[PDB]
Amino acid sequence: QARVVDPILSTHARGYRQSTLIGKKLFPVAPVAQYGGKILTFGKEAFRLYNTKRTKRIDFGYEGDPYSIVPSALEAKVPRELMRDASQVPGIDLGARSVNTVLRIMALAHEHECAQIALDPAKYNADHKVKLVGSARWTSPDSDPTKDVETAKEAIADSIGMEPNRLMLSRKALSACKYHPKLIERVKYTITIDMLKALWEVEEIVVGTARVATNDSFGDVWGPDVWLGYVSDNPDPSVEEPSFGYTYQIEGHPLVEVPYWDNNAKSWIYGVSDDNTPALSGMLAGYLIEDAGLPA
Amino acid sequence: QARVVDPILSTHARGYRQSTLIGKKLFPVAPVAQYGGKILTFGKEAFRLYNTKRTKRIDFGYEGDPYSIVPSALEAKVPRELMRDASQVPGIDLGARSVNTVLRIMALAHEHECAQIALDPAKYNADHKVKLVGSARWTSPDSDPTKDVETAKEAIADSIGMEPNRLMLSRKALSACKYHPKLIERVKYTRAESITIDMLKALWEVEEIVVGTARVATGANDSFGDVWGPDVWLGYVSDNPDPSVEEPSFGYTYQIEGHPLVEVPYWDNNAKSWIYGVSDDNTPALSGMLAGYLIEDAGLPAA
Amino acid sequence: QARVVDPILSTHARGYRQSTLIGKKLFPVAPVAQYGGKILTFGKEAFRLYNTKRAPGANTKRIDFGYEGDPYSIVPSALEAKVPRELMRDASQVPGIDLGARSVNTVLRIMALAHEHECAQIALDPAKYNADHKVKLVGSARWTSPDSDPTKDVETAKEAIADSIGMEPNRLMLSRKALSACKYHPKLIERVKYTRAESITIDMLKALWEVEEIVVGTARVATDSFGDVWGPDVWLGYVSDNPDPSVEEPSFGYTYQIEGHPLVEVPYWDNNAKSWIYGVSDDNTPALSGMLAGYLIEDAGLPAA
Amino acid sequence: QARVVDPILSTHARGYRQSTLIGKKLFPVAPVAQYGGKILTFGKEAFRLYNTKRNTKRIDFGYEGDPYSIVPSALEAKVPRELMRDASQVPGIDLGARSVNTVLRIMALAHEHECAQIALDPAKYNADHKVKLVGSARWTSPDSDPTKDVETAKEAIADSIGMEPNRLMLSRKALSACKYHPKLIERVKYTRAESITIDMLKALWEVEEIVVGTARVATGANDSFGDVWGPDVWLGYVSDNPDPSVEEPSFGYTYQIEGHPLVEVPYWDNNAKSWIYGVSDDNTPALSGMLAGYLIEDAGLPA
Amino acid sequence: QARVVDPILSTHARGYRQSTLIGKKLFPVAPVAQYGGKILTFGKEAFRLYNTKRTKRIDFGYEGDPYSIVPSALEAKVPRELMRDASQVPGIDLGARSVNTVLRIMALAHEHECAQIALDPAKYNADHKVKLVGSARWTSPDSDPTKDVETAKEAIADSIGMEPNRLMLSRKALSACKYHPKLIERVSITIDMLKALWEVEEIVVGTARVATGDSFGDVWGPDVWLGYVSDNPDPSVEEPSFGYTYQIEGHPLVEVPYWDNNAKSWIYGVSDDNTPALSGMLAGYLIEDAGLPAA
Amino acid sequence: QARVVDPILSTHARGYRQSTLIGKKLFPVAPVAQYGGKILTFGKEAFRLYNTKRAPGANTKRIDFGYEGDPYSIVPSALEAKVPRELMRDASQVPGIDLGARSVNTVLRIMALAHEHECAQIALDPAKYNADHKVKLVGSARWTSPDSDPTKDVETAKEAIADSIGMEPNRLMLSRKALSACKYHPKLIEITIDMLKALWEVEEIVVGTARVATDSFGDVWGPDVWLGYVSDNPDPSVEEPSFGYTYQIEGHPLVEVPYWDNNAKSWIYGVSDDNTPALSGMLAGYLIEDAGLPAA
Ligand SMILES: [Cl-]
Repeated sequence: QARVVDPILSTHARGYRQSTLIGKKLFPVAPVAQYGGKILTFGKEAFRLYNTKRTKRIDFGYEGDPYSIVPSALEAKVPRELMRDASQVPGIDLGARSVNTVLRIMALAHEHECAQIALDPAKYNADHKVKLVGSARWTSPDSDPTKDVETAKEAIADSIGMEPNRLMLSRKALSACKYHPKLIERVKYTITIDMLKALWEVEEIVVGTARVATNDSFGDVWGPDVWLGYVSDNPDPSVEEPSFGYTYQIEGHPLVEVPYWDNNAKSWIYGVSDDNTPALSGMLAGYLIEDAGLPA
Repeated sequence: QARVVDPILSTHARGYRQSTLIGKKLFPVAPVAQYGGKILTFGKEAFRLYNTKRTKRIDFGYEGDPYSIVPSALEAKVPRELMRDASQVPGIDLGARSVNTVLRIMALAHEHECAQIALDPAKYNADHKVKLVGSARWTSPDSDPTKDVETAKEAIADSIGMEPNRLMLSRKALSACKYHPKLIERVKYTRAESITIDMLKALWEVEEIVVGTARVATGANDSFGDVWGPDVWLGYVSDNPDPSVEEPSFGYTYQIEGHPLVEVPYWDNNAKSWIYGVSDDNTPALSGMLAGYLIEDAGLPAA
Repeated sequence: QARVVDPILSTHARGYRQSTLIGKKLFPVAPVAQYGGKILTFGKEAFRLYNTKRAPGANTKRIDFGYEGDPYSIVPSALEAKVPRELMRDASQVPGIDLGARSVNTVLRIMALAHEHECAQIALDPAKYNADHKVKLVGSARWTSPDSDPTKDVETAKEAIADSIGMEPNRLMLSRKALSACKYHPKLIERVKYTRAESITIDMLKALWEVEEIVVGTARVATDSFGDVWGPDVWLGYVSDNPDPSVEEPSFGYTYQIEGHPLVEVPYWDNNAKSWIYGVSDDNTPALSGMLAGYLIEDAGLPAA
Repeated sequence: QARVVDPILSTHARGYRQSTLIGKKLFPVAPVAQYGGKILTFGKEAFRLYNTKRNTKRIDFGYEGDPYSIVPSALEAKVPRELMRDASQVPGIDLGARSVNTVLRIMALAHEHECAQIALDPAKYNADHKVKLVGSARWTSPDSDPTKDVETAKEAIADSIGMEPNRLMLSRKALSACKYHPKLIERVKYTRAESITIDMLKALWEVEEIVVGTARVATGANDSFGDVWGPDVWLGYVSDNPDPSVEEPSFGYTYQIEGHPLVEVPYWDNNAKSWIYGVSDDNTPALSGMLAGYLIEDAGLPA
Repeated sequence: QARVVDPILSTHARGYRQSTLIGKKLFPVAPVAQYGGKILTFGKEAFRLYNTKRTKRIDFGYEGDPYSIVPSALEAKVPRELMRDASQVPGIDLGARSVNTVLRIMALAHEHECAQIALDPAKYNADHKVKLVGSARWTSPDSDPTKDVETAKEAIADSIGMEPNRLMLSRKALSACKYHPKLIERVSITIDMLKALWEVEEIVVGTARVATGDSFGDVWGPDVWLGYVSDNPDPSVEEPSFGYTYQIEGHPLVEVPYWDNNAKSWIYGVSDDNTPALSGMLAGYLIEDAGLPAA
Repeated sequence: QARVVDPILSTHARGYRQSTLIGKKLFPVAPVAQYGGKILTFGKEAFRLYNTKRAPGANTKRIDFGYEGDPYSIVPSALEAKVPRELMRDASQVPGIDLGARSVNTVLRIMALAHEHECAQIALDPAKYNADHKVKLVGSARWTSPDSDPTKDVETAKEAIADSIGMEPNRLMLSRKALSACKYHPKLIEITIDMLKALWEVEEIVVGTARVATDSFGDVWGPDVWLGYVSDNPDPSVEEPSFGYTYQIEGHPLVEVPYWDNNAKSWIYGVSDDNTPALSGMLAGYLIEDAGLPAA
């Protein structure tokens, strides 16, 4: 059964944005109906058909690995202490604020899950990954980031007939680019992501900045890696369209329920659901460069 | 016999854009009613009349080669697996996605059809085309892209009395420019930071530069081919925001009035899907050869 | 007798733009009611009065600036837009606005080009200027010669006007040929050397010559060859920047245009032509009202030798 | 007695702009109700209080100073019958608006002049808030130092009112001198600017806005035109408040009757054979805070 | 030429109603543009053609007698005493009430003008009028109002091929009907019962009185009148009917106010230029002196 | 000084009706600006001019009818509507329109009752009428007697008014007592309001039913009968010839924004409806005293 949805707070939830989180630039949010099923997967044949000049009906992918969206609703909370009159249902401003707290938790879970998939070398074939060792690492002046990125572009482009349009630089890999002689060179006759965009001719560069707690210690969610891929720019993402990946999301989510009063907690409680799972759909549309930002 | 059209999805269809595809920049979409007929063609005399200071009624151009629009409707599909309750007609969000799949297929077909016409040297007279060989190719440092483009501009401007306003660089031709030593040394004298299409626009004094990036599957193996080849093309394409096949210009996508159209869905019990018929019947047509100029093989290796 | 106007297509006609035609930049469109009359003319006194501070203690409430000068005549020149039946699935019905709008554009372009030519015909006519408001460049004084001094010619033009009317000219018209002559003119190139630059652009010329707006005369007309509408000339003027142009306000010139034009009439079916026909009216005439606000530099763009 | 107001033409009048006139940049328009009264004046204490951190719930800064007088100075906009197809009918908003613009311009130029008469009068400034440049100190001399003059002006204001000036007025002649000034020409020599611009001077002199006094008005009997803003330079703190109030500390305000400009419904004058619209815009510029201003006389005169 | 019209007050002016005045029930207001001209007149042939089954354009009347619309604008006035602040233009409510006063004056003049035309026996042929004398008068118990009314009905119906749809009873005639033994037998005697009894669509009562040379007189006299008056909700002077009030298109108009410093009042000019015209005599029938004493 | 007005409650106040109160049928509410002034009075000449025909386009362009007569004085008599906190769940907030309107209705009825009484004080004062415009029924002339003739008394009244102003009176006021006397009067029989309307030919009959405690109560309209010409104008104006008007300050009734009274523990709305009934045209009225009193 559906819960009673608060449409104003649900609309607010849908407009929630976290600009420094980049998971959705690799795994765009696309609607599905089933909590369990199979990832519609795009191999060499799917990308080839996708870009074959054109049988009135069109399917590109095949049923691949199973997926599982785990129901993971949380409860937003407006404590009575923030209200003049706690006997009444909270206003939309307090309700919305409480909801942003849970959406941010769900946003950070999502980011981490996106990183765990895109940066898993086990997902890629030999031609779509490298692991930089010693002086090949971007922290060494003897390395060649541009060569590494051009190899990455050719691999994808040759596999799927399209140029990759997203490059993810981890915080560490970007830092390295900022000290690299072969990249500093370019600054003299012009370091920013915009410079690297033009240099490497990739539509969009995203930086993996998010960190996560791992006693007094934080770890980079996106590691020391660099990743490139073709991610559909469709403003209406569809799990059926050939692309590197999608966030499989239950249609209509995020949803915020009408609040109920919890007398133990002395709070108004809003159920918030945003049931989703990132899924790697088209491996040949991705390329992983491990350990670029580690010390040489 | 017409179909029951879905106005909301048809409106959505009319707003679909594929910004990396450039065929519509050489062949703007203009409305026609007849599926077969003759291309309204613009020769030397049509362009001369067009630009003659002035009959209460105005006609340019003549009935030229035949055109044929092939009815090519596809069927968008929403599978029941993507619906919580498939017994109901799908919502606009799911129907819209299904429609986009078929519009993209049509968009790529259109792209290829445009290239097949614009880049056919048999469509141009000798003064409106060149074929670059060896060190004349833009991949050679001895080549002169700027001179090739100026010659192109002059040929068209001299023929129709208007400056060409659209320059098509294939991906390979653009890459050559980016490594060309003569062009690289122009950058310091501009506010550009590198060889971008914005700088080349200013350097060559052409209103708009479009890059032919599309690739399609070719052969029975694993290869993809550049839709726009290694070529460069320049032309006068009307900037009219309401394109009309009757107005002198290089070319048009002759398109059935009202298209694209999306029909209301029907349930297909064998496919277990809701099906939306999608129509966008059109054909690119070259109307004004003198408004175009083809530079073949610019982006191929010098040796 | 009025016609039955189609308000939607009339609104569409009023939004019609031709960005490369510059005639309206010298002769802004301003409404009149009469097809025949006298051009409201602005001489030295008019411009002086225009920039005279209101007299304290005066009881006068109203002000005119110009005088009735030379006659003008707007020739009724309505054309007929046509939507052929072959463009329609069902020609028995009135065409949709998309087809009607397109048919109207055709005739508006014809009118636009005729306007362009009439503007050039007036502004570039040396007979309309007094000797202090024109020059004719000969030989090495022509801008195609490295020995010429475009900057000096233009500063002389600016001074002539500003001294006459007490305002800086704000419009500079460079013909295509005169602009070409400037692109690599050695004096101009040397002047911008320190900025790291190898050719001259409009924006550079605006800053160098301190003119609000530079417009380029690019239009050509068939003469098997084409002639430049704006010839090899350069022109400077004070053209009012008023967003609601008025024939009564001191300025170099105006396009006297019947109020409400352009108008598009409801279509009729023409069985002979097998077409729906929309009458289109845009009755106008460019008029030079203020010679002292203009300056003509003839032959700047002609070869020196 | 009130006159019957035309609200559409009144709204039009309120939107009227003259971008090359700068008086309102020194004397922003602020509403009053009384045609005569005392200028609400801001001395050193006023500005101290204005920026002092907080038994009085109410806030007042100024004191009653010299009298002001707004002189009723309505004009009549005129639409002649020759401009109308049918003069028996009240003119359309397009003809009425145009006729109104004519009188608003007249009132705009008068205002511009009155502003200059106040702001540029050295008798209104104490010794620390003015300078008169003579000989080689003038900005036309290569031996002068505009930057030093401008910094001295800034410091004088900042030390008086605790705030930096945010407006710098360069007369036409002073700006021209700056373009030919060897100290400044050297600064442009390091950039890619073709000329010395007000944007560079803003950054160089660190003033929020530079406004240029270009307006000229007929002078004497013959053919002369004089610069409204003379050869001078002026600096000041002028309130940026998008809804200006005469009670708020500022160098100056244009005291203006509430609701003005107002356009009246027209009447037909059978003598003039015209439709007549009464236009009222009763105002007077007022110097409210001399300590927030600074006058540099004769900067643009020959050395 | 024109003044500035106040559209709000002009709109108010056009909705002005005086329900006890009946002139517009005989002479419906129809628009014209000319202040002088000829009355589009409907004779026997006009009414025949009007009701003939049926080259592409339709006209029925002939140019008859001249008419003249006399410009007769008045000035509505709001005195300063009625305002808290008379320096300001008056509110719409004050303005509107000042205008109602001039409209009533014009309404009473129109009422008299209508009666002057409709009740003039010189304007009817012998078959379209009667003069009741002695015991034929409705004040007499020996009179027969029903016979008089049926005779009137037949006269019009046989002339124009349509039943008359308006009966004007003067106050005096109505009073006589209320006392008449024949009508009393058919029963209170009201207009609704006489409507059904005489089978006329609408009965209107002429109650208006005006000042006379030093008392008052009934505008509609002691008379009774019947006619065919077009029920058209958009009256047109070209449509066969008994009469029309020829009125300048767009009237009544209220002008924007001006301040009169001599009167110390705001003045609104009010125009409602019109004239009643009898266009179709065969569509009317006059019964004179019904309501006068038998002796 | 003006007060801050509540426009919603002021509009509500303007729609207030007391259908059993008839004072406004004799003294229609008409706007004035001055609290003190002179009554615009209509004598024989005013009514004569009012029904004089003005031909188009005669010399006179402006139309006045009355003369300045007796002084009038409107006494400022604002009251305070009250919403007590006991009627509110949360008294800390401004009351809703439902509670405010109810509080305002209370004060408007008080004002309505005072008006009714003032109207009767003026209309039923025989000292305000000339001898041709009044009668005092004594003994068997009283309508309580079977020997009386109500119809003759009413026709006499109609003729006196019509003869004086050239218009028939359109209002007849029957006191409760006089109406009761009519219902079983034998001459009338050989009775309802609609019956008497038709019988006596008067446009509208109004019945004076209001009472006041004086453990007894007094009829506001006494045992009297009154007749008059009262303007039917839907926008009454004090400048238009008529028997009477209620001179009322323009804009009234007005309700002010509420204020919290901490001593009364109530929200208070100032309500103002400053008015005074005024007899402007005596010749347009006629008084029949003592019609409904016992014959013995
Ligand atoms: Cl680029």
